[PDB]
This record gives sequence, C-alpha cells and structure tokens, in this order.
Amino acid sequence: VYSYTEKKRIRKDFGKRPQVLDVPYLLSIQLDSFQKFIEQDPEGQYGLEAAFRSVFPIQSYSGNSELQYVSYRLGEPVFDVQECQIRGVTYSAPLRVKLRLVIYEREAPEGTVKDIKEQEVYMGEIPLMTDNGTFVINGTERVIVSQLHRSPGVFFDSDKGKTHSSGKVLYNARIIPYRGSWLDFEFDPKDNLFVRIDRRRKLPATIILRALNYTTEQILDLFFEKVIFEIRDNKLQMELVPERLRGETASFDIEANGKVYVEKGRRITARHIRQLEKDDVKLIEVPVEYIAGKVVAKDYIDESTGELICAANMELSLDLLAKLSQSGHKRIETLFTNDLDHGPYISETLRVDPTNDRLSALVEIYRMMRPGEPPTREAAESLFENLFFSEDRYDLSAVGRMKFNRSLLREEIEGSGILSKDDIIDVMKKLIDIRNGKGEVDDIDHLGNRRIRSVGEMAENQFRVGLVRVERAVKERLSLGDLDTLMPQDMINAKPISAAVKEFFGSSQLSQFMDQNNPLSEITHKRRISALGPGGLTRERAGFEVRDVHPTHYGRVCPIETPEGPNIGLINSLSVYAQTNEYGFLETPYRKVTDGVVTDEIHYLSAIEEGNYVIAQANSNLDEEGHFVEDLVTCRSKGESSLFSRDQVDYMDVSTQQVVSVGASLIPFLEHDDANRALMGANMQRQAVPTLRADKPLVGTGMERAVAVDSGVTAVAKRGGVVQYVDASRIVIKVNEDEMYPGEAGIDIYNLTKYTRSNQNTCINQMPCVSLGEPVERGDVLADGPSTDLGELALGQNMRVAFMPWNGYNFEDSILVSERVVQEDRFTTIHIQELACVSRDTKLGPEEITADIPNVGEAALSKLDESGIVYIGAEVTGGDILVGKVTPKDSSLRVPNGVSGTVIDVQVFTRDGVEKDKRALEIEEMQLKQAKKDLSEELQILEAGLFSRIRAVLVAGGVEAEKLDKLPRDRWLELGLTDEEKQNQLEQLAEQYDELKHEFEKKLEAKRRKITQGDDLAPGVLKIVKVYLAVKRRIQPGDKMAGRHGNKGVISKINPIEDMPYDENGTPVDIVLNPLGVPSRMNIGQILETHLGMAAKGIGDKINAMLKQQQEVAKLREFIQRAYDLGADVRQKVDLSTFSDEEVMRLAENLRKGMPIATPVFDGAKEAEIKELLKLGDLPTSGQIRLYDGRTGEQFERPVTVGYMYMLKLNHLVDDKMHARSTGSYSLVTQQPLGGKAQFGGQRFGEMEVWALEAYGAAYTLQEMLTVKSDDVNGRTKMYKNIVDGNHQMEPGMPESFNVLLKEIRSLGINIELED
Amino acid sequence: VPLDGGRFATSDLNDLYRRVINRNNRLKRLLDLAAPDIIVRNEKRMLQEAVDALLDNGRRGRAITGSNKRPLKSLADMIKGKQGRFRQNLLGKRVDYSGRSVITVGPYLRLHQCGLPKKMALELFKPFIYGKLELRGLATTIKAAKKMVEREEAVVWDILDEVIREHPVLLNRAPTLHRLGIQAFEPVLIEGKAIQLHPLVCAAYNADFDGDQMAVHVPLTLEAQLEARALMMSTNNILSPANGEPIIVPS
Amino acid sequence: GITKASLATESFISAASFQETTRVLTEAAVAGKRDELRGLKENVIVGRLIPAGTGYAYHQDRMRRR
Amino acid sequence: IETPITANFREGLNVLQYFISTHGARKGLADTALKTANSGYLTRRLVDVAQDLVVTEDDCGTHEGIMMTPVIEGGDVKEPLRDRVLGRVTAEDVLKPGTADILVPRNTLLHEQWCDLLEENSVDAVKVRSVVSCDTDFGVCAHCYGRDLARGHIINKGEAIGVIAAQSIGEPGTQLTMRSSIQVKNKGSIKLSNVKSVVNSSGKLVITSRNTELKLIDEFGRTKESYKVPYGAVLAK
Amino acid sequence: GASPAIVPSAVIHQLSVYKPKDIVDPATPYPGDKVIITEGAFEGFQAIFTEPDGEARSMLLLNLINKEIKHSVKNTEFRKL
DNA sequence: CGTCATGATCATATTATTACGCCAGACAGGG
DNA sequence: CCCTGTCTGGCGTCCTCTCACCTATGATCATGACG
Ligand SMILES: [Mg+2]
Ligand SMILES: [Zn+2]
Repeated sequence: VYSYTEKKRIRKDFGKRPQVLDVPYLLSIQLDSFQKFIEQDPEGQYGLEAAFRSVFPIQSYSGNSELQYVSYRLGEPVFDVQECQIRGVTYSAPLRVKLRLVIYEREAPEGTVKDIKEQEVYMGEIPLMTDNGTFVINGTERVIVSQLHRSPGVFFDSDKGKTHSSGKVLYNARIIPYRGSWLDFEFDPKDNLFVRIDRRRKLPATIILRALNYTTEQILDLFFEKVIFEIRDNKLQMELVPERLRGETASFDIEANGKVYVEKGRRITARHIRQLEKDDVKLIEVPVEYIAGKVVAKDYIDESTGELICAANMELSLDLLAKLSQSGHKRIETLFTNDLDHGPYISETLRVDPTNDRLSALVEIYRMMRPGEPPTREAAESLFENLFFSEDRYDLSAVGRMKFNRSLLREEIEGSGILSKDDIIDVMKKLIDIRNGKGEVDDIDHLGNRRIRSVGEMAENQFRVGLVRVERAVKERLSLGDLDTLMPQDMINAKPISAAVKEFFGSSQLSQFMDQNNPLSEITHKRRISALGPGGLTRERAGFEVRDVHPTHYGRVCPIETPEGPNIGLINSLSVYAQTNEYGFLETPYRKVTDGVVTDEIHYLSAIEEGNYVIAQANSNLDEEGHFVEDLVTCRSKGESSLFSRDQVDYMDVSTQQVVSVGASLIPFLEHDDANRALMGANMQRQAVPTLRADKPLVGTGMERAVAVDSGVTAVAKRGGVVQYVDASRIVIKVNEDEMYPGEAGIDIYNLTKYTRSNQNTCINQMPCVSLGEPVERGDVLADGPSTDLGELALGQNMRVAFMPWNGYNFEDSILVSERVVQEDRFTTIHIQELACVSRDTKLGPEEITADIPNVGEAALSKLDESGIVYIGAEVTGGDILVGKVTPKDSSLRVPNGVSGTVIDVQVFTRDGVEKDKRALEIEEMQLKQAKKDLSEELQILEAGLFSRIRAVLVAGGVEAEKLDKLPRDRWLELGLTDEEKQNQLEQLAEQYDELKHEFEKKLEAKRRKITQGDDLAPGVLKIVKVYLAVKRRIQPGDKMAGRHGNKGVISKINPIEDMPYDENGTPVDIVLNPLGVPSRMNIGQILETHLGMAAKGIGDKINAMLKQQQEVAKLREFIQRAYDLGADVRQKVDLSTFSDEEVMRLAENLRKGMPIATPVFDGAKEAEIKELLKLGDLPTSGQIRLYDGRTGEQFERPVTVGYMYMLKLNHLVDDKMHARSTGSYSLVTQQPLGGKAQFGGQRFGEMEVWALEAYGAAYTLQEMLTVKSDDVNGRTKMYKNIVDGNHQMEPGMPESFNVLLKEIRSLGINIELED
Repeated sequence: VPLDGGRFATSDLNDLYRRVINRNNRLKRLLDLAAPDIIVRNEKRMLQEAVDALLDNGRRGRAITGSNKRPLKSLADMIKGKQGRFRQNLLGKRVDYSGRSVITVGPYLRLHQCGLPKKMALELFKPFIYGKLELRGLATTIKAAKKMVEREEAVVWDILDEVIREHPVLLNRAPTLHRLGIQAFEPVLIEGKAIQLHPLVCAAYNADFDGDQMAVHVPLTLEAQLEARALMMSTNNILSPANGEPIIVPS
Repeated sequence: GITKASLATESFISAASFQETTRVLTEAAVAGKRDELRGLKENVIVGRLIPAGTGYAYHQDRMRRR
Repeated sequence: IETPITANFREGLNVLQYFISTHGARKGLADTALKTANSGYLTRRLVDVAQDLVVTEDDCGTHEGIMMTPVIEGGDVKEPLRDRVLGRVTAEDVLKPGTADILVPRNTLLHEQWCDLLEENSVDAVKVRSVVSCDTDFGVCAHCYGRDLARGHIINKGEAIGVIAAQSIGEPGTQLTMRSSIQVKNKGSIKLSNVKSVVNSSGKLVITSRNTELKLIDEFGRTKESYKVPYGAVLAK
Repeated sequence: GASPAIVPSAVIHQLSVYKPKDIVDPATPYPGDKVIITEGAFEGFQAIFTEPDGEARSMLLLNLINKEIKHSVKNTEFRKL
C-alpha cells in the first residue's frame, strides 16, 4: 500500500537487494547528544549532573562552611525562535539552580550545623537547540560540529626507525587521561627506561615506583623471575629450569645423573630441554665463572658485623661470594637477564637512579614539576597525591577506564577514574613485553582509538571550566565573611559561567556558521566529523597518515565525501547508517549470519568488534532463504579483503548504501565514476543554489525523501487528517478522530515561512503543495521547502543535453546553453540582501533619520516617504537612497553600486526612551494589527473545531435536529442530556473554552507588551533600520553550472534558439557539453545518467501523447503498468488495479513531464535494463539520435548522444566576482589601495608577478606598477593630472611604505639611513 | 582603528608602549622616594622584560598576550616573515587601475586580442575618458565629465572605443608559475561580464574554464605601453624559455 | 646551499627579504654594512628601475656618469 | 593487494572494489596538496638565490668550458648530442677525425644546421662554454650563456637570466613525485676504462679493480652502452 | 628566581619606620602643579591645581589670552596628571 | 529628617600545556 | 680537547570570496522610599 502523497507520483525503482533496515533519522547525533546533555538525569552521569556533582560541594578553607547541591531546572525562554532571529538575541534558557548552605560548629565537623539555607539561584544562560539541530547565537543560525579525537586510555606507540639514525626502534606508552596530567613512559638507545610528565624534563622511570612506596627488593620481585643457587658441598650448585636455556651456548659440559647432557661449545636444544624436564633434573653444577655477572635481587646483611654484604641489584664478584659464603647464607637469589627473553631494563634503570627511598623520589618529582624551590615532605606528598591519585585533578572517564582495562587484557571494564599502583605497573609490564618481542604496537588511525565528541560533551566541559573558576571564587567569599547573614546568591555570580559557555558557543574552532543554502547542505553540515579544533591536530602542521582512509572507515566515515584542498581527510563526513556507541566510538549495523541462514536481525558492531569476526560483503547473491548461492564469497577478515567459504561467515552488511554518506548517495550511477570525480560531484552538490521553480531529479537514488523529510525545510504533518484551509501563508489540518486527544479539541495550524533571508543570501521559501479537502497521513509533507518538490529533493533542473564539439565555444570545460533555457525562467534564482543603518550617538548632538535633507532634490526624495525610510515595494537601482541620514553632513544609506532590487521588508528597532517617528508607529500599528488578527483567528479556528466536536458528540444521546441552531452557538451545553460521558465531555470542553478565553486575554496583553516595548541595543545607538533588497539574478555568460559527477564549467555563450542542433523531430537541444572531458576525467556515470534520463523522458512523452489525445483510463492503465513492471527481480512490484480510475489520471498528470526513476547507489540499473526501457519508448537503442545543424541545416555525421542530464547552478556567479578600480580609497598606515570588493579595492600585484616582470625586460611597467600606481602619493597625483591632460609620463619618487620600513627599523636601536 | 561601537580595539604596539611607560614611570617614582636597600631590582627586572616584550616578543621566555591565547605583535613581528613589511607591502603591492573577473572562451579572437567587458573597460579607463572629454570639449570641468561617465550617456562609448584601440592590457592568472603567466593583449569590448580569452593562449596559463579567474592591469605610461607591445605581447611569446618547444600547441 | 648562499651576500636587503630578518639585520648592524642596491630586488624594494631590461641601459648611463 | 579489481567502469564496481579505489584516490589528492606546498617554496628559494645575475658583458675571453657527451645509463642513449649541444658557444674548436682539419671555429653558436653537421660526422664530444666557468666580474657574459631561449638569436645584453632560470626549474615542481652480469644489446668495438686486468689459467681476462667501466664503441666513434664493472669480475672478452 | 631574593635581616629593620618625607608622590594634585583637561567645553588644553574642594570637586585653572576664570570640577570630571 | 536599599554607571589584565617535522649550528656531556 | 648528544632557533604556496567576533562583572555613589 502507499501513502497518499506516494500515489501522486510514485518513483520508478530499480534495485535488487531487498532492504531490511531503513535509513535512520539523519540528525540523530546533534539531537541525541544535546538531549543527553540537558535532561533531568538521575544516577549521577551523564549530563549537567556530572559537572554539578563533581565540582560540588564547595567546602571552605577550614571555616566549617559548605555550599552543597540539590537540583537544577531550566525555565522557559523569554523569546521563541522567530522573534529571536528577528531581534538578534541569543536563544537561551535561564539555568536556575537550587543551592544549599550549611555551616558547621566548633570541635565537631561531625556535629550539627546550626543553620541551613536552601534557595534558588540564577547562573548563566545556556543556549537551547532548535528542532532542526542548530543554535541561534546572535540571530545567526550556527552549528556545533562533532570532533574526532584520541581515545583516553593507555596507548603503546613505537617511534620507528627515525631516532638515533641506527634503526633501533623506541617504544613509548602514553597514558591519555580524559582530564589531568599526561604520562609518557619510553626507552632510549642505551635501553634505559624513562618516565616523563606532561612533556617536561625526563627522569628514570623507577623513580615513580619508589614514589608508590616500593622497596627495591619488591621491585625486582615484580619485574623479574628468580634463579636459585644452593651451596651444597660442591661448586655452589644451581636450580635449573631448562626453558631459560632455549638457544643459549653454555660455558661448560652440563652433566647430571652421571650422564653428559650438554656439551661445551654447543647450545641447549629443545629436545635436550625435554630430556632434562623428563628426567626431572633439579640441581646442576656451575663453575666459578658462571656467577661472575649474575645480578643479585635483595640485600644480604652479615649477622656479625651488622653491615651490608652486597647491595640490591648488584652483580656478584669473587670477593662478594667469599663474604656471603662465610656469613651463613646457602640460598642465593639472582635474576635472569637474557639477550632475547628478558633484558635488564629495570636493572639498568635502577643503576642510573640516584634516589634511595620514598622521600628522595618525591623530592625529585616535586623538583621536576616546579623548578628551583625548597621541597617539603608535606608538599611532595600533596603534589604526588594530586597528580594522579585525587578525584579532583585527575579523571579518566568511563571511556578511559574501558580502554585502559581492554588494552591491558583485564576483565572488569568498570573501575575508578583515578589510577593506582597496579595500573602503572601493568603499563610498565606491557611496555617491557612489547620490547621483548611478544605482542604488538597500536596504530593511531584505527577507528577503535578515535572517539567522537559532540555538542553535549563539549558544552559540559566548557561549563565545568566555568564551574572551577566559580569554585575558585566561592572558596573566596565563603570563609572570609560574616555568617550567618548571607544567602547563596550573594556569593556565586553568573559572570564566569555565562562567559565560558557564551565564548564556546560564540567563537570556538568548532562552533561554526551554518552553510545553509540547500537542504542537503544543512543535513550534511550537521553530520560532520572534524578532526581539527581543541585537542586535535592542525592543518598547516600534520600530516600524512591522518589524511588517508584507514581500512576501518568501512561503514562509519564516508570515504569519498571530503573537501579537497588544504584539509582533505580532516573534515571527514559521517556515513548514513553510522550511529555513535555508548562511549563515543562509531558503530554500524550488520546482519547476524547464523551458520546457514542470514537472519534479519540487525546487530551493531563497533570498530574493534568488527576485526575479530568475518563480515560478508553487501551485495552477495542469496536465494530467498539466506543460503549463499556461491561457495566462495568475497569477505574481509581483519582489515584485509579476501575470498572465504560459504558458512564461515558471521555477518553480512545491511544495505549497499552504507559505505557512503548522504552527500554522495544522491549521485546516481556512483559505481561508474572514478573516486576523484565522485568527490568533486558530492562537494558541488553541496554547493548548489535554489532556483525559482525546482523541478525533480529524473534519475535519482530514492534517497531524496530521507534528505527532504529528515531535514527541517518542509512542513511535516504531526497528526494526520483532512485539510480545511490552504493558503500561501497558512495551512489548516483537521485531525482525524482516530488520532485525536479527548480534550483540547484540536485542529492544527501550520504557519509557513514566506520570503526571508538565509545565511548565504538565498531565498528560503515554503510553498503549499496540498489541495483542499485532501487527506493526509501522519508523517507526510504538506508544504515544500526550498529546492523540494512534493517531498522530494530537487536541487537543480533537468535539461536536454548533447555531447558534441560545437565550434569551439565549449573548449576546456565550458558549457553552451540555448536561449530557450533563459526564456523559460528556469535558473532564475532569487537572492536577498540585508542592508543595515544605525543611528549612532556622537558629539554636537544625535543624528537625524528624517527626510529634511540637504544637498538633495526631488529626484532622490521621490522614492522616500515623509520620514526617510524607503517604501515597501519601491524597485530601486544601484545608488539610490534607502534611508536618509544626516549628522550634525549627508551620511544616508545607499544601495551599494551595482545591485538592483525590490525592497520587500523594512524593520525599525528603537532603543527605549527615543521618540518613535511616524513610520515606526506605522510598523507598530501594523504588527499590532497582524498579531491581533492572528491570535483572534487562533481563538476562532480552535473554537470552530471545538463546536465541531460538540456537534460530533451530540449526534447521539438526546439529539436535537432542529433545536440545535435556534439558540446562539456559545450555549451548547444546557440541552437535554443526563449525567453521562457526554455532559462530562461538554464540561471538559467548557473548561477548555474558558481557558482559551482567559489565555487569549493574557496573551494579547503580553503581545501588546512585546510589540510596544523597546529593545536593548548597542552602546549609544538610537534606532536601527534594516532593509531587505530582493534581487532576481537570472543567468549570463560567466556563471558556473555543473552536473552531479564533477563535470564543471563556465557557461560561455547563450546562443539563440535557431543555432541549436535539432533532430529529425524538430526539438532543439538545450545544452551542448564537450565530449573530451569523459576519457581523461573518468566519470563515465554521466553518460549512463544521460541515457537513462532519455529513457525516462521517452516514457513521459508517450504518456503525454496518450493523454493529449483524450484517451480513456484503460490505455493509460495498460501503459503505466508496463512501464512500472519492466525489469529483473526488483523491489517495487506496484499494481494500478487498486488506484480506482481517478488517481491514475492524476498520477499521469504528474508523470507527463517525465517519469522519475530511482537508481540506488551500488545496486543500480544495469545496461540491459536501460536498453529495455529505451525499447519501451520508441527511442533508438544505442541512445544516439542523428542531429541536424542549426546554422548550415545539414546533418552532423556519426550520430551524437542526446538525453537529459540533471544540472545544478552553483552560487559562484559572475556578478559577484567581477570588479574594477581606477582610483578609489587608500589605506592609512601604508599608503596602498585597500583589499577586497566590498571595500572598493585593487588586485594584489603579488610577488611572483614581480618575478615574472623581472623575467622579461619590462622595467618601466614594473616601476609604475610599484611606485606610481600603488604607493607614492605625490607621484600618483602628478600621474592623474598627466593622464587627464594627455601627457603619458610618470614622476617616480619613492614608495611611502619604504619610509614606513625606515621608521620601523629606525624605531629599534638600528640607525638606517640613505647615503649621499 | 575604531570598530564603530564606541570603543577602540587598539593595535598591539600602543599596548606595548603603554606597558613600558607605566613600568618606567613607576620605576622613576620608586627611585625618587628611595628604594628599600636590596629592593631597587625587581622593578628594573620588570622594565627589562617589558622592553624585551616590545622589541621582539616571544624570544625571551613565555610571550605576553592581550586576548586571549594569541601572542601580540612586537616590532620584529612587523619586520619579519609573512604579514610583514618586506613580503606583504614592499615586494608585492596592491595596485590601482586593475580589475578581475571570471574567464571564458570566445574562439572568434585573433591571438593578440582578448574580450573584456564594457563595464570593466569603462571603470579601468576612467581618466583617459576624462582627458578625451575635455580635449574634445564635451565637458567644461572635470566634475561634469565625471557625472557624464557616471550616467553613461550615449557619447562616452565612442570615446571608449577611441581610447581602447591600440592600448594593451596585462592579463594575469593568479598562481603565476613561470613568466608566460603575465601576457599583454589588445582589448575588444564585450557585452557581458566575463573576459573572453583566446583558447591556444590557455596552454601557457595552465587554465581551464571551470571557474578560473584572471586579473587585468592597465599600463598607464607610454614606455609601459611599448613594453607591453614589444616585449610581452601574446604573439611574441610562442616559445617557452625552458626549451625550444612551442607553447601554442593546439590543445 | 642555496638558502645559505642567499643569506651570505654582501647586500643586507636581499638577505633580509629572504629568510630570517633578525639575524641578517643584527649582523649587518654591528658590522656597519653598506648596501649599494646591487641588482634587482633591492631596486624593487626602493622603487626604481630594475637593472635588467630597459633599466639596464639606464643603469649603464647612470654608472657612466659617475 | 593480492586480489585485483576485475571490474571496469563500463560495468559496475561493487563496494569493496570502489573502497580500494578510494584508497588510491585520496592518497593522490593529499600528494597534490603537500606537493604544491613544497613546490612554491622551492621556486621562492631559487629566485632568491639567483635574483641578481644579469647578462652584463659580450665576451668574457676564456677557453675552459665543460664537456658535453650524451648521457648513457646503460641502455638506450637517453639524451643525444643534438639535444645537449644545441645552441651553445664551443670551447675548443672541433676537429673532425681528419686531424688538423677544422670543422667549426672556436666561437660559433651551434644552431640547427651545425647540429646536423655534428650528427653526420658523428662528433665525439663538443667541448662547450658554460656559465659556471665564466670570467665576467659581477655578472655573466653573453657568449658563455648561449642562445636566447624562447627566441632564435644569441642572448641580448641585459636579459635577467637568473630569474628565468629559477622559474624554469621550479615551475615543473608541481608535476613531480613526492613519496649479476652485463647484457649487451648492440654490436661494436669494446672499450675498457680504469681497469687493472690480468690473465687467469682458463685463458680469459680477469679484473683486479672496482673502478672498471666497460663501454661499447659503435661504428662511427661514439658510445651506445656503458657498464660499471665490479671488483674482481671475470670477463669473457 | 625560583625562590624569593635572599632577604637579609637589614632592609626589614630599615623599613620599620620609613616615609619620613612628606606628600611627595608622583607629582599629581598639589599646590602648584599641572593637569590636562578631558571633559567639558573648556577641555583640549591643560590647567593648574591649588585649593580643591575635597568630598565634592577641586579647582581648575581656566585661562585664555590674559584673563582667567576658575571653574570648580571634581577630579573625575578633569584628567588628574 | 535620616538611614537603608536598590539601581545605574563607570572602571582594568592566567584566577587562584599533551595530535609536526627537518635541518643546522651552538652549547654542553662523556670520556 | 674531541667527539656526540641535546637544545632551540629557523622555515613550511598563491590569489580571491564569504561569515562572525572585537566583554562583562564588581564596586561605589546617588536617589528614593519608608520609618
Ligand atoms: Mg580547473
Ligand atoms: Zn664567459
């Protein structure tokens, strides 16, 4: 079955793979993150409650006072979104917090407080998010963009090759906390182990192991095994486990049990280890040279002298053995220090250490942190407990503790946010294990190590920084005042909190201005994974590897939609199905392929769970049950594609559209384009402009409805029902009774957004697309937006294209367009410019906006009214007067030189106290009248719905067929009816009606207050006049058009109609492209799009022929059914036998300008299907029509390719780039011309052009190019007199900026001069 | 500079000089009223560090800032590097009598001429038109001539066709790589708003027509017209200076 | 090498218009070094004719009248 | 990757093949970005090291120039004598191997007719005057430079050749990239250079030198093959 | 330095009874000083101080040509030198 | 008439780190 | 004093176009209202 707007124009759909998971709501990152941020969240985390429970309770400097936390609450905003964008306020909500003050007594902090006080306090204004997913900061709609950064936890990197120039790789182990001090363990080419804290000075690593109160005996107990030597009657025998001897060449003949095992000069084989462990050999015999370099573990003391025989971690010599042998020790514990197995890294590290106990280690750490000051044991304890071991200054998140347990092979993924002793010891153990040769290092670009922050987490962090500044103020006013007399709003002030959150949302590196000229550009700017910003890398520094697609971007981050230029691969765009995990990583759906059958359950995999399993590719053929029809199937195991068996697979992809993003899944035939041209096509499809009447794509991907409905430019119905009143302003839906609340009678009113300014100076319009009396369903479009049509997404328009060289006018990439295109007004885009004029406050008095103006006459002032402001509707030229303004000297606002327009909307804002002039009172009466009429129509329309409910209830149960309309309509309650649900319902509707009456009274009073009041404004401004010009820019030689595949081009000549190549029917082609761009720039998808567009228009022409002849609905039903079946096993399977002879005529009314065809991305329409659809129309099979010429009237040889391509106009127009300057203004500090176009400036004759004129022999051209034309002021006035008198001659002089160089060098101690 | 809001976001130099004069006046007052023995030392350290912030900020240990993270600009940051007087103001300058627009093809040109709009040719060539007006006697002063060419009356297009005729312009593509990147043409007036540029010539600019933009300059003096005709004309440079290969290869 | 061959000149304006300006101006300051405009780029700085094309004939005239 | 892309753009590409194509394409784009970033700075340093060198005389008056021979990697002759000694003034006057018969005088610009007359007689090595061996104080004379490239005649007195030279080197920097025995082909006489050889017991010629270079002299005088011969190698000839 | 300058037991005892001079200061508002203007229609030039008010205004020295008219102003009103 | 509270206007510089990389030349560590 | 490692200084494309942003917080004084 189909929805009623899907019976208007049902898009033909090729495609073979039956879908199982539809496209999710495309704005779920922004909305879900900010819903996670601001919501009443119990059990502590996440949200604002995490900040308010981690920075509170503020306890004082031993004054026994404490400011603890209760709850919070956000009130309603004073301004809704529309008034906020008009006036210019933030769209914020006040953050009320309930704080409590308690004050303890003397001698008992575990005793009773004498007095508490709990109260409401005001702090900050956090800006809310609109339903589109955007913020309104100062009247300009802004987006905060998700950041891609390093995951907190341990990270074992390897500084490969480059250091020490000898190939010896290093290994470092960066512990990355979420908030606190970093910690980098590393090696050096002497194989010592070095710690460092926050990239500061370097210490040997075991100095922190003493700082955790470990003795050296315990350190060697941890980081090494033991070797036991027993002195038993002969040559100091040894306990030997032969696994340590795997490949070691002994120094003697190892024999045991009267049997020679190992010979001198040979090594111990593995089978000799098997012999020694099979015979269970324990004690072997060593020479005196064997313990010549063995390292003792613990301290041995002589019992008689009380001295030290040998210190810990010391090699043993002959005299040390002679001392400890005669003291009474039979057991000797040493360490195993092999070449391959276990290096003595800990032992060499302890030999570099000068420290000896806990205190000296804490002193040295306190000295490397803060240099050159007296340490004290209390200060060293406090610093080292506040580096890693305190809840305040150090905090891994849950993400950090998960990565730190997972990368150390733990079990519990839950732990504390602070470190401990076992954590650092496990980091050093894993680092030594990586140095030993077992285990692997971790790459950086792997998406199991890249977390995604969003709006909620970054706003929480900035709010937390505001709170630690305010706890740095409250720890102030709390123990330095008189108690009890103050309340907790005199202490805490809202300036740092609001300053921090307002600086983050106002100007950050990630809170950026929304590129809004297209529904696609909105919905793909909100889905952006930027690597830049705070905590990430920078553009002009890094690098190589991060600008490259890793093998685990498959289905998380789009590989082909990224901006080319200085930041490729850093401004990644997130894919279609890609959600965000609980912790912040990326996850993507798959289908659990149990042992034979592809089960239709979806199952979200992260980036590290994907690697262990094995995933089938998306388009693998399966026969109606899930059984894979091949016995070799293409899969990918561990980041590496291969060919696997039938039933060793564990997952299949969901749909074939999931590698790409929503920018580059509206490209039909994407699998035929080379990836560079697909990148340029997706980026230019983002850069489109909305035309006047947007049409549709004939060749789409079916993804248009998700991008249109799941954005916020169309007016989606909330509750379905029957339309009651359509208008260009408003739309009224009457809600069906099986969707309807019992109370609040309810018929909905959609106030559309008519002609208003976007951010890119386009024209964000909404047009109603429903008829009257028409049913609508829940979840359905009512009003099309900009670049939409019937709920689809129509960016550009589809035109008749031919690929042929035509007389050179399409030489490199140019485009040649018939005048039939510009006559139909079909690229005529509508732009809106906002021109502001402020009435400031200066000396000699304030300014005047009135029209009594000097130096002007009738010809200027005829287009102004009697109070200076231009009319609404006056079509002005470039350089007239819009607002007349004179200062205590003409300073009237003028149209900037070049642009026409029609003044559509004038706003006047008045700072309160200033006299409103007559036009400001006219606008006040106008908006009073509009708001009065609008709220009165709200009351009338909802009262009409309420009375219709009363009529619907009184059909039964005491019905009065004639007596109902004899009495006035406001008394439909006291009629004959007992105590039932109906009199209860009439009482509830009377409650609703009296609520509407008193609500209308109070809301009309509040709206008169909002219109009548002034507005807070800039320091020293009287009134602001804003005027909206509405230019209509058509098309001309110089604009940029482009298709959807990377075929760019400046349109080069707008030919007449007659010159166009026509065919043997009569129709001229509209646009003549260039064929030579196809084999080099390998975008072969545009030719398949051209042929399938010609097939679509062939079906449309046959419908137009079968309908223009007034044929009955039977033949239309026949032909539309044949055009909708037409293919292989497909998904569509429609039938017109359930459309009932009236929808088929209206569906053919919508198909007569062409039949829309969906072609999904990697499961598209093959060549034979295009041929069979070109055979259904009577077009030629090869797609090529023979074409005549317009000039000569004789045939082009070798018939050419025509069809329809869907081409977009880009907003790089030519009357926004063109500029010229004879003599304008000059800069102030260096007397050179200004830069730019708005400032009337000159083009930079840069350095390489100076080199290119030195490279010729042009000497006078360069002399006037940098002395006369540019800098020397007396030189250029002499030049201007000489040019207007006909004498071409220059008096050179000196550049004045060289005198500026002399003054800047001379302002140092340097004495530069000019000799002779 | 005023920011038109009642306040002056000052330049960094006045901040630096203001810090030196504050610290120096406080040091004069502390040497006046006697320094507390081993005391007249911290203030001189502060003065030395403020002067070292003024002459070259950031060369001594951690630099200063006004707002917020960015270190502010001393004198050596005005002479050195990019954004300084050697590379931004003295070796490459901003230049009057110049303009820029988007290029296009127009293959009906001879290779020594390029299309150029009527609006750009009227705004680049203004004082030539003023001179021809008060030399032919169609405006008494300069102000009547300026208002005539602002209204664009029906006679100034004949003046403009009489000043374009044998007068070269310099076309320039924005990444000039080698010396064929600046060439000189003789303009032809075009109804429209783009620069029609001969196709063969676009082998030397490495310029396609997918939105490229080129800038035109005007040689004012007489010797510069002769140098843009004899040395830099588009017919003269047909061989590259890298080898003997022709640069007019048909593309 | 070309960056050291260009920083080691007998003309401090060329070596100042190239890389580091601080070291070049301090060495030329304490040495009392005296540029004489010596070629192309110093004359591009100071605003006069290049001694390459037509300015080469002008510079032969100017040097002959010295 | 060991499993190649067996699908062309006229047919489809499935998902993994298009993903591998994306690996290649984004690697190329990042190469072009950072490539331009290095190339512009190379052009800057070259035009700032040259910067000054103006053709300031008309004859220096020396003889010592460099020796132009065609380059021989060890295969085909890559760059012939006509494309190296095109238009540059001869150092010592070339005598044809009819010794004491002058073919060109010692100050003749070798344009295209003279280069064809060099190719006919198969001239070994036209010793020619280079800029690096000049004698002009504060500049470079006109005869040691050569033909005015981009024109036909000799270089004019004045054209700044340092700037056009530095632009001609750094301008193709956008196009550049960033990141057992001796087998003969032709036939001719056999030349050895810097060899200390001796006779083995087998009757062959064995070598006692690393600095041995083998050459193949052709029928008319020049060389078409050159081979670095290692230490202690054994020749069959 | 890392720690405070080694303060010996001498300056401390010397600063046990200092300020043995008078007002001195930075030569601002005194009996016979100079002070530039900043507000009013009589600003733009300079002036002199003598006997000011105290908890209200001061004493401005306004004079053009060879005549002068005193105009009591608070020091906020003027520009203290 | 006096005192207290509230509102408006005017006045200055932490508030209490970590994700570039190479080359090069001087300064100093180890022997 | 003769290496050999560390350290800190230099440097890292051109041209153009668009947009926002460029305090707020605390203290003191004056005026008004209430007792
Ligand atoms: Mg291009
Ligand atoms: Zn020479």
